[PDB]
Amino acid sequence: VDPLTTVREHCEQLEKCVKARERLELCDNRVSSRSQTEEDCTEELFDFLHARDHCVAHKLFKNL
Amino acid sequence: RTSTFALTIAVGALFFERAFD
Amino acid sequence: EFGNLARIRHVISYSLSPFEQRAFPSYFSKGIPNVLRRTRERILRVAPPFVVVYLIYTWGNQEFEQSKRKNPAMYE
Amino acid sequence: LHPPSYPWSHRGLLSSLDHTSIRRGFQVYKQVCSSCHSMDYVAYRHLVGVCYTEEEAKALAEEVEVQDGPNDDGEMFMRPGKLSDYFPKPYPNPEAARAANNGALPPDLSYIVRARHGGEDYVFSLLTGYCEPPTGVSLREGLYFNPYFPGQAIGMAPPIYTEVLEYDDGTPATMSQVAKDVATFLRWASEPEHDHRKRMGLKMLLMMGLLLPLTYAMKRHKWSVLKSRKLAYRPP
Amino acid sequence: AGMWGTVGAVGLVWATD
Amino acid sequence: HPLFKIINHSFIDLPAPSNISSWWNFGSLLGVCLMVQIITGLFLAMHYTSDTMTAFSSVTHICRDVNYGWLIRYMHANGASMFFICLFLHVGRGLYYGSYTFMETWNIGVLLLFAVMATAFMGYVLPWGQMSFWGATVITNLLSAIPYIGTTLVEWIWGGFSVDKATLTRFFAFHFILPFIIAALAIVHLLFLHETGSNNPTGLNSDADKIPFHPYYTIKDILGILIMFLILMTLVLFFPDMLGDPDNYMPANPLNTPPHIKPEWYFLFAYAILRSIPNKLGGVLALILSILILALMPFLHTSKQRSLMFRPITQILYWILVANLLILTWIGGQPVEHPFIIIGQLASISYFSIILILMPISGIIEDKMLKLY
Amino acid sequence: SHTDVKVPDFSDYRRASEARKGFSYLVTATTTVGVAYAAKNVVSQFVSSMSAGKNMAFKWRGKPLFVRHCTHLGCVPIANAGDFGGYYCPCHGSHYDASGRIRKGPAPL
Ligand code: HEC
Ligand code: HEM
Ligand code: HEM
Repeated sequence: VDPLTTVREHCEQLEKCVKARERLELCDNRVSSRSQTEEDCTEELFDFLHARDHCVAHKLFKNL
Repeated sequence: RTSTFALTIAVGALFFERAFD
Repeated sequence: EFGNLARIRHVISYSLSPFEQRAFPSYFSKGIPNVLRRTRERILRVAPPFVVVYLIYTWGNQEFEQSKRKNPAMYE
Repeated sequence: LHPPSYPWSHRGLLSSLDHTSIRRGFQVYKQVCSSCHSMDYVAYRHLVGVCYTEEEAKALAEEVEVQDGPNDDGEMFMRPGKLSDYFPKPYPNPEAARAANNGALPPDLSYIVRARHGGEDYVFSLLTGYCEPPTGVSLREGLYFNPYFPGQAIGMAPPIYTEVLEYDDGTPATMSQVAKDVATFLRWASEPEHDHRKRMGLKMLLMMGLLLPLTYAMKRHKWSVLKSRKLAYRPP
Repeated sequence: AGMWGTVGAVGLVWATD
Repeated sequence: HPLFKIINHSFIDLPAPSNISSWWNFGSLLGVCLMVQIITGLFLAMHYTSDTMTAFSSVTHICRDVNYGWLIRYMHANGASMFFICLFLHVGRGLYYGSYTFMETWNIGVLLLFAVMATAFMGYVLPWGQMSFWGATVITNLLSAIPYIGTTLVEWIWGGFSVDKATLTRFFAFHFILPFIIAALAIVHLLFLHETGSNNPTGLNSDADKIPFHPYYTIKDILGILIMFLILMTLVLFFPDMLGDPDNYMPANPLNTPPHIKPEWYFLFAYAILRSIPNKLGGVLALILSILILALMPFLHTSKQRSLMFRPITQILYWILVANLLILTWIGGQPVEHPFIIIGQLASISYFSIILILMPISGIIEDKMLKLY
Repeated sequence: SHTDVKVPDFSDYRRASEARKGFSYLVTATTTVGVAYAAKNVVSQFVSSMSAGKNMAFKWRGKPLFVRHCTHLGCVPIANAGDFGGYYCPCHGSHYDASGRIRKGPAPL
C-alpha cells in the first residue's frame, strides 16, 4: 500500500482538504454540469490539488 | 615582540589549519 | 599630498591613544540608539516609495491572477 | 500550477543527502528509468557514494555490457564495462530514443533535477501527479495526463507502481517510496558534491563567525583614535 | 629579522604540508 | 622608488575624506570582484573548451570531476552576480551624492558599465545551455534592429546565418578579453579621480579634514572585503542556484527553446524597458539610453549643492527612482500579459521622466527655498 | 591661550598598560592565524584544481609498455637498433641492452 495513496486520502479527510475537495467535487460536477460551456475545472482542480498536496507534503515525507 | 608576534601567528595558523580542517 | 592642502587656522585637535581608549566602545549600547535615530529620521522619507511599490506588486500579482482566472460563465 | 513545498531531508541547511535512499534511487533508475534514460555524465566512478562505493559501483560497472566495449570497428555494442565505464545508455543514438519514445525524447537524467524549475518537487510531482483529466483531454500519442506536467500530456510513461520494483533493502516499494528514493539518487547525481559543499559551508560559517568580530575590533581600534578626536576652535 | 626567516619556515612547512 | 611612489601616491599617503561612509567601500569591492571573476574565469577557461562539442560537457565535468570545480564554477557565477550588485550600489552612490560632477571619472564610468554588461552576456552564453543559446539569439537579434546595416552586423557577430559554433568560439575570446579590457578602463578611472580626490557624503570641500588611507580606509576596505566574501560564500555554499535559471543545465537544444525565456536578473529591467516600447528599434534605443542616461547625468545637475544630504525633495525623487528600478526588475521577470505590460510602460515613462525632467526642476525649487535662486 | 584650555576629558573613550597592548596584539595574532588557516586551505585546494630479439608496446596506462623477446629526457627507445642488440634512443644516443639496461650514452638508469 503506497503511503502516498493513504496520505493523500488522509489529507483529503482534513476538513481543509475536505472543503477544497468540496470545491473540486462541486467543480468537477460542474465539469459535467454543462456541455457547450468551457467549465474545464482545471483551475479548480488545480486549486484543490495544490491545497491537498500542501497537506500531503505536510504529512507524507515522514511516513515516507 | 613584533617578530615573535608574526612567528607565533604563523605557527598558530599552522596548527589551526589542522584543527579546523 | 599632505601639506599644502587648505589654509586651516586655529583648529586645535585633541586625541587619545588607541590602546588608551577602551578597545571596543559598545555599539549596540551607545551607537545604535543614535543609529535608530538616524534611520528613523530618513526612513520617514525612504520607505514611502517602497510602501507604494509593495502595493503595486501585490495588486499586480492578484490582478494578473484574476486575469488568468477563467470564468465558468465565460463561454458557458 | 505551482508545485507546493516538500520536506526533503538533505535539503536541510547543514544536513546532507541520505545515501541509503540515494542508493535506492539508483536502483530505481537502473531497473526502470534506464530503458529510456541514461546518466551519461555520471560514471560508475561518479556513481560512487555511501549509496554505492567504488566496490559496489564495480559490481554495477561489471553489471553492464552495453556500449561499454567496442569491436573490431567500434560499432553497435561489443563489450561489458568496468569502473571507468560510464553509465550505459538506453540508446546509441538520439534517433533510437526518439524512435522508442513516441518520436519524443526521453531525456538523459543526469542534470534533470537542476534543469527543471523546482526540480526535486517537479520530479516527484510528475512521477506521481498524473491525477485525473476532468475534461477536454485528448492525449495523442503515448501521453499521460498530469496536471503537474506542463501539458498534462507528459508522455513520460508512468513507470512506477506499488511494488513497481523491489528494493534490495526491502523497504516497501510503494510508488511514493520508490519515487522519493529515486528522487534522492537523481538529486545526488545532479550535484555529486551536495554533501561535500555543505561541510565547507559549515566551516565557512564558523570561520566567519570567528573572524568578523575580530576584524571589526581591529577596525574599531584603529578608528577609535579619530572617533574620539575632539576638535576645538580657538580664534585668537 | 632573524626570527622572520624562522617564522616563514614554520608557516611554510604548514602551508606546504 | 619610482614603482613604490605610485603605490604610495595612490594607496598609502593619499589624502582621503575622513567622513566617507561604507558605500565608498563598494568600488574597491568591485576591483576585488573583477579580480575574482577573472581568476575564476581562468580556471573556468581551464578544463573548458569553446566547442559546442565539449563546452557543455567539460563544464559538467567541472561541476562533477574537476578538482574543486563545482566550487570555482559557482564562485565565478555568483561572483558575476556580486559584481553587478556592487556595480549597482556604486552607481547609486554616484547618483545620490553628486559624484557625477567628476565628469571624466563618470564617463570612464558609464562606459565601464556597458562593458561589464557585455561580459555578462559573454560569460552567460559560454556554458552552451538551453537558456544561453536562446538568450544569445535574442540579444544578437537586438542588433538587427539597426536601420540599414543591422542584418550584416548581426551576421558578422554570429559569424554565420545563426548562432552556432562560430559564435561560441568568438564569444569566448571577448569574454576572455573584455574582462582584461574593463580592468584597464578601471585603471583610467582611478587616475581621473586622484586628480580630484574622492567626494564625501556631505558634498562639501573636505580639504580641511583629510586622513591617510593606509590605516583608516584600508582596514575598512579589508572589513568590507570580508563581509562581501561572507555574502559570496553563503551564496555559493548554501544557495548556489537561487539567482540562476535551471535551464542552464540543459545542453542547448539547437532545435527547442525554454517556454519561459528571461535575461538574467542584472539585466532583467534592461529588457523590461525593451518589452515596453512597441517599436523594436525604439526598444533597442531606449534600452541603450537606459544605460546611457547616466552619462548624460552630469549635464542635468542644476543645483548649487553637490550632494543630496541637504536636499530632501530630490532625496524623495531618488528613492522613487530606486523604487521603479526595482519595479522594472520585477516586470522583466513577469510574462507578457495584463497588467504587467502597463506597469512596464509606465515604469519606463516614470524612470525617464524622473531622471530627465523631475530632478533638475526639483533642484531649482530647492535652490529657491534657500533664497539662492 | 597656551594654557586656557585643558585637554578635554576622553575618559568616556578612555580605557583603564602593556596588558592592554598584549590583548590587542593577541587579537591581531588570532586574526592573522585565521587568515593563514584559510590560506592553507584555499591555496591548497586552489592549486589542487590543476592536479589530475624484438620489442613490442601496448601503451599500457598511457605509457609505452615494452615487451621483448629513456631514463634520459623520455623518448622512445628504438628496438632492434643500437650497438648492444637491445635498444637505442635517437634523442641522445643511449644504447640499451636486450635487458633494457643502459650500456652506453647519457641515459641515467
Ligand atoms: C518506458 C518509458 C519511460 C519510462 C520507464 C520513463 N520515462 Fe520519462 N519520458 C519518456 C518519454 C517517451 C519522454 C518524452 C516526452 C516528451 O518529450 O514529450 C519522457 C520525458 C521525461 C521528462 C521530461 C519532461 C519535462 O519536464 O521536460 C522527465 C522529467 C521524465 N521523463 C522523468 C522520468 C522519471 C523521473 C522516470 C522514473 C523515475 C521516468 N521518466 C521513466 C518515457 C519514459
Ligand atoms: C578574464 C577573466 C575571465 C575568464 C577567463 C572567464 C572565463 C569564463 C569561462 C571559461 C566561463 C565558462 C564556465 C562557466 O560556465 O562558468 C565563464 C562563465 C561566465 N563568466 Fe566568465 N571569465 C572571466 C571574467 C568574467 C567576468 C569579469 C564576469 C562578469 C562580468 C564573468 C561572468 C561570467 C558569467 C556570468 C558566466 C556564466 C556562468 C554560468 O555558467 O552560470 N566572467 N567565464
Ligand atoms: C568596472 C567597474 C568599476 C570599478 C571597478 C570601479 C572602481 C572604483 C574605485 C576603486 C573607485 C575609488 C573608490 C571610491 O571612490 O569609492 C571608484 C570611484 C568612483 N567611481 Fe567607480 N568603478 C567602476 C564603475 C563605475 C561606474 C559605472 C560609475 C558611474 C556610475 C563609477 C563612478 C565612480 C565615482 C563617481 C567615483 C568617485 C566616488 C567618490 O570617491 O566620491 N564607477 N570606482
